[PDB]
Amino acid sequence: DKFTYLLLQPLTEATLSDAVNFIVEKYSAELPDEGDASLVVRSQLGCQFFFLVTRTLAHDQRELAKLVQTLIPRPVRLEVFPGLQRSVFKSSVFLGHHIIQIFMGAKKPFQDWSFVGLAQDFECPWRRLAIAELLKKFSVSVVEKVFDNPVALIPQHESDNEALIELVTNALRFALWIVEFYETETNEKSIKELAFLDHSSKTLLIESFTKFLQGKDVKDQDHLKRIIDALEKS
Amino acid sequence: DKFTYLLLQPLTEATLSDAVNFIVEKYSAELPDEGDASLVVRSQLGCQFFFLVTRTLAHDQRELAKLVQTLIPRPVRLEVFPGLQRSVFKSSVFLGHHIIQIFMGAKKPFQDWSFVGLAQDFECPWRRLAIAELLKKFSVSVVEKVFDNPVALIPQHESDNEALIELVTNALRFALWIVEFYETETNEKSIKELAFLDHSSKTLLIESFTKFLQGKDVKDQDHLKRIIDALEKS
Repeated sequence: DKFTYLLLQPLTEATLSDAVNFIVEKYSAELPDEGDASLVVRSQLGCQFFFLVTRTLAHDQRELAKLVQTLIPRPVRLEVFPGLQRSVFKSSVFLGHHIIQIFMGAKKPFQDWSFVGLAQDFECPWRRLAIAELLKKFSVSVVEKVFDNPVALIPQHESDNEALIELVTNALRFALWIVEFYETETNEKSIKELAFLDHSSKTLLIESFTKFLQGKDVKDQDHLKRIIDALEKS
Repeated sequence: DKFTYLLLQPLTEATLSDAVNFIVEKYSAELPDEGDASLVVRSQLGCQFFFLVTRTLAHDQRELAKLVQTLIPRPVRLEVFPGLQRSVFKSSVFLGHHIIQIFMGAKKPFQDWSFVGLAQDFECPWRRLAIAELLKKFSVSVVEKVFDNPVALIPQHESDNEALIELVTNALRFALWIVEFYETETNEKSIKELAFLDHSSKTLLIESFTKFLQGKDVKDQDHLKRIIDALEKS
């Protein structure tokens, strides 16, 4: 009741904080117990945190997404963002937000990939693996039933909830493709993994990246050009 | 030198133990340090453990795969198998071994899915997520360069190393499909995600599962029949 009420409110820093605090209280109750049942509860609670992250990405409130990590006490943070996932959460949020907003039609401006550290993170294979792990968690958190009661991704968007989830999960799948086919974008096997993409989403990506690359650092322009080329060849 | 020598020896309980002990020593050196650099080292070391797991699966030594978890001290185990991954490692090893061996042509017998606890694990969405996370780790560990020096997946199999890795990663991708499309196997969108599969591997799966289901518990037979149906419709 109380929890469902929080989750249905308009997305604000206050409502996000109260929701996170509630999930943390449930998580904290499990920490002293190390049997399997507790691990299963904590897995589900983890997905509830990532549902809140993905919902803020989809509602174009990227600052609130980043904030979720801050609002979680460190002992819990160590389990919800294991290992290198803690370090690359900022980049994963940035990339997930960027691609979800392109899919939703947003006409920019997005921040520079080199400036925000995403370009550098891409250069490390272990950071690429951790970013992919987080993008996957964002996606599963809005597909699985993470709460025992249904909760629309975007507050007040009920009849169109399935449509929005479809769009957002397709966006996150493309964000995952960017990471997993870094510097192999136009290989035949890579292009085959774009078969899932609607033609209209593909065109929105092409148009967005064609504007984005203008004036950027040369290495970023080359990267974006490979992605555009792959989209046109698919 | 010493490490490369270990990794090139025939796979035995002794050689596996010595290899794990070496990686643990490197990991233990990182534990007191919590800056980003240490997290990156530990991510790579984690993938080295999973390379050893996948190599034992591919060499039909499933008992040695399970053993890797045992040979890792608990403080390290908490980071390498985070959260629920510790609980479902047994099932992930079982399923990964089963599917890799079908792809390699093995003519059985495999253990009963209900008897070994895999069927029960499938029933829980959070356990399904954790199994998928581990199957993905098995796959990336043999594709990425986890050691600074090249090391063939199967000792003495050098010229055919690329071929074996291709086969094993395709097998693990199909194991992942089984988990991620549990009880939605013959849906149109699910069948589209079988496009990656060679026709001959598809036939080997059909023949193997058709023998496997005989005499099994009815729920296991139904599950296997849905998988077979999906393969035939792809």
